[PDB]
Amino acid sequence: SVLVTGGAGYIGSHTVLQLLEGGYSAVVVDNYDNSSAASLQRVKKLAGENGNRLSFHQVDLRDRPALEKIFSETKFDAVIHFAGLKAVGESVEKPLLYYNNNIVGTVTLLEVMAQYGCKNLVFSSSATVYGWPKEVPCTEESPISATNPYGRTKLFIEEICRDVHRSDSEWKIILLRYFNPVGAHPSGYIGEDPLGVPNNLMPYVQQVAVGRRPHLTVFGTDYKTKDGTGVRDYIHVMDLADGHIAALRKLDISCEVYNLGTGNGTSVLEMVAAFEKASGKKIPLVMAGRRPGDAEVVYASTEKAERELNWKAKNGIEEMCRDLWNWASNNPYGY
Amino acid sequence: AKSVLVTGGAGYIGSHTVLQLLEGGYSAVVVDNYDNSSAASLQRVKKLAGENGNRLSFHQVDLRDRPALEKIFSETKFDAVIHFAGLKAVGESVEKPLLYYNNNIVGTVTLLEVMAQYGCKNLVFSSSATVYGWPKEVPCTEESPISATNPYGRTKLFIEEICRDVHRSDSEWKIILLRYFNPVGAHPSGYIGEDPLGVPNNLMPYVQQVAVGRRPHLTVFGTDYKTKDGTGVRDYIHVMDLADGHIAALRKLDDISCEVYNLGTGNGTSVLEMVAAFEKASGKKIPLVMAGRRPGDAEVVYASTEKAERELNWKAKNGIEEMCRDLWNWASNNPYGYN
Ligand SMILES: NC(=O)c1ccc[n+]([C@@H]2O[C@H](COP(=O)([O-])OP(=O)(O)OC[C@H]3O[C@@H](n4cnc5c(N)ncnc54)[C@H](O)[C@@H]3O)[C@@H](O)[C@H]2O)c1
Ligand SMILES: NC(=O)c1ccc[n+]([C@@H]2O[C@H](COP(=O)([O-])OP(=O)(O)OC[C@H]3O[C@@H](n4cnc5c(N)ncnc54)[C@H](O)[C@@H]3O)[C@@H](O)[C@H]2O)c1
Ligand SMILES: O=c1ccn([C@@H]2O[C@H](COP(=O)(O)OP(=O)(O)O)[C@@H](O)[C@H]2O)c(=O)[nH]1
Ligand SMILES: O=c1ccn([C@@H]2O[C@H](COP(=O)(O)OP(=O)(O)O)[C@@H](O)[C@H]2O)c(=O)[nH]1
Repeated sequence: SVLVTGGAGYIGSHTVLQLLEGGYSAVVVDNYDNSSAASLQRVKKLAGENGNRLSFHQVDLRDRPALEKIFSETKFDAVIHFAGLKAVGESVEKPLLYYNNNIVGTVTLLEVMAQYGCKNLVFSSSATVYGWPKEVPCTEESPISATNPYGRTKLFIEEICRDVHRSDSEWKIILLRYFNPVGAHPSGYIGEDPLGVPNNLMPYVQQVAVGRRPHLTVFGTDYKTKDGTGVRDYIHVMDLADGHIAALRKLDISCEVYNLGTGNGTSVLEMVAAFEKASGKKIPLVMAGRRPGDAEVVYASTEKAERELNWKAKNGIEEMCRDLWNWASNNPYGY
Repeated sequence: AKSVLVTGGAGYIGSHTVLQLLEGGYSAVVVDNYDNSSAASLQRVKKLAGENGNRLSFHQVDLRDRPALEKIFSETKFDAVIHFAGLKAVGESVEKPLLYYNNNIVGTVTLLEVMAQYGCKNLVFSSSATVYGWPKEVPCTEESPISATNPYGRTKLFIEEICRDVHRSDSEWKIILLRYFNPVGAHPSGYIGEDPLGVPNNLMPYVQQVAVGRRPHLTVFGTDYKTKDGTGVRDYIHVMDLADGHIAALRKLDDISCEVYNLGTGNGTSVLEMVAAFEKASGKKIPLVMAGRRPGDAEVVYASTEKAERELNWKAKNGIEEMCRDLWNWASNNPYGYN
């Protein structure tokens, strides 16, 4: 039995499927800022027998009363905290919005959790907490520093979780530092459907592929990388979902960080070419300047996760691209 | 013709600052939730301010109460905001970190948002030497590394970072970040001073309260630091010097974009030294319980003063003796604080 904040969205939807298919119950709260209820309807159907163990509500985490209402009806062995804004670039323009949504929402959540005595937390952290790492790959023990508000909200929240742990050892906390999840369920029945203009690379590429967007703008061509463009560790969202069930087993340790990545670094152009390969479509590119807040090279050391959580990323880039295209092809306009 | 909103204004440092603002021609609205103060402070500031008291209103308002805060901003135009509101005990923060992140950061963000909403983008922020962490540099300069070692310290470091990001997003903003060291003392009239609710957390308000019978001893947090006497060293500054530094800050604001100034004296004093100076001023004995360190306390912390002297044209004028003198003056006539 779990509470999934942000469960209508990209990673949480997929993860809810896995929870259901692992025999878990799940309550979702989401305010549909960057998702819709249609994603969870589908997940309900696709999970088949086990769909009646999913329930979901439109709730903002900053709305303490409505969130308290949730915690009063059901009890949770755990909370998976997906909810928040996630765009580096946006956050530089709109820092207050990021600090508002992410910190106020998280703090509200953590306080409600204490009040109703649920103190097991799995948190969506981000590789962004490594800033511009001087050394790669990025280990869980390497310096944490951020270079933009979004990264800061994740670093600060990690720091808040540490302090709560230190304050009270009833808490069991796992900080999952996701790198760059891409792809879709292999059925193509569910996948990434961001609302408003997209910010992440691959959902922007999928929209270019079906004509919903005219070009991908490439943020930077003068980086110290193989091809001048940014490098990241892209990991299939279905692998990431399975990393959550792993983290839940692990909880039964106090306050632990685990990277979730593949351990390979892929450039932007590489990912585009891998997408063109999987889709047969051509993605027009605009080479522009760097996006304020972006790191250069960032990829995971996956070894702590591999050994501690007994979890590996299985899918490679071609699998990520095939599943993504399969979703996009069969759902060009989303849910 | 200059109007200021003062958060946490009923509190210790805000109280005294508000009075100087009134005395220096400013007008002022205070919002405060009375978590660590009472309205008596501000009643007495009205009296102490004379006719200038007539330019002060105060309202019971939590900064996290957005409707209430927006009300405040829609009823008055503000040329600037001095943000004092917050919880401030290092030790309390370690025990109760959510309370701290909540009150300090939800507080601050909500105000920042309302300020932007109403087009008032001139901020003076109450930061702290605790952003210097357990430092390797002494003296601690505005260019020296920052890093907290406890939740309270983090709220201040984080909020500074938030203000930097707001400045970066939006060049209309003018923010001065004041790193106060350890303010002590009271108005020389002795008619106002520090009065926390419940058990005091700061050194000298605890000491005052021991001196007048209200607490049985001072618990000295660590006698095994690597200092003259093994107790913590800090830069204690007269709250009135501190107050005046805010008039200086408010002036610099009409020049500068997001700018850090230390407010201290640049001398380091031990806990036992401050105890000794207070016994000398008050003529009362302070019983001492020698205990272990307080989670998250620095060893030695004291200020660089060069930047503030140069750029705010501000320097402490009062010494430890005055600090204890005015503290005792306040405490002797007001042993249980305000009524
Ligand atoms: N997607 C990535 O590449 C990536 C990488 C690292 C970390 N993360 C983090 O993982 C989490 C999930 O990201 P995602 O890719 O699934 O994005 P997403 O936007 O699809 O998921 C976030 C969900 O949270 C909801 N939400 C936002 N603010 C809310 C609020 N105040 N109350 C309730 N619900 C709210 C949105 O409606 C959305 O469904 C986020 O915290 C993100 O920062 C994502
Ligand atoms: N006293 C020190 O040594 C010291 C040192 C460095 C920094 N500071 C900072 O200076 C500021 C003033 O400190 P002080 O010594 O006057 O403390 P104080 O406790 O006397 O003043 C703070 C005031 O804020 C009010 N308040 C708290 N949370 C509030 C909220 N959410 N909404 C409205 N009002 C709220 C309290 O009721 C109190 O009146 C604080 O930000 C503190 O962190 C103090
Ligand atoms: O429209 C876009 C979005 C992303 N990127 C690049 O793709 C990588 C991953 O971007 P995304 O925003 O998905 O992830 P992040 O690493 O910022 O979390 C980075 O090098 C970005 O510069 C890009 O060139 N164009
Ligand atoms: O009851 C107390 C309060 C404070 N201190 C010490 O006095 C100094 C000033 O502490 P305070 O909490 O007043 O200010 P801080 O420097 O923590 O902001 C520090 O070395 C504290 O360890 C102490 O020994 N006992």
